[PDB]
Amino acid sequence: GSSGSSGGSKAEKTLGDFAAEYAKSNRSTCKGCMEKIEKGQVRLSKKMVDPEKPQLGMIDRWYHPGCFVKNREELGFRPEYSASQLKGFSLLATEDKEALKKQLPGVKSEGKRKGDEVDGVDEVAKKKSGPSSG
Ligand SMILES: [Zn+2]
Repeated sequence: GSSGSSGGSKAEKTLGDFAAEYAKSNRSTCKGCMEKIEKGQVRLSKKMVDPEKPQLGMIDRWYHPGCFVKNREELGFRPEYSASQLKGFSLLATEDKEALKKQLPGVKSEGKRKGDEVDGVDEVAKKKSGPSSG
């Protein structure tokens, strides 16, 4: 016996599958990092079916705002959808809102980048130690 979700939402231009709101309780746990979700800390959910538990079917998971971004592609979040389109965002506080906008700029062509690394640059003999045998 657990209080179920009331069937009666008011939205016209909002995405259902995607919803964001304050973590009412610290019961749920993220799967991207496998870490409990501290109460109060903003959180989001995505309507999808668990591959490990097909019996349940259409379920609702939860992932920290930071995980939602990193796994924005893996989860299946297209650029056509922004943070302002997250059920609840509008309700959230401006301060928090911007926090999500700065993370999910919506449409943007972001590409991977590479830097540099050491090749060797070995020098003449120097003072060092050595392993031991048996
Ligand atoms: Zn997480």
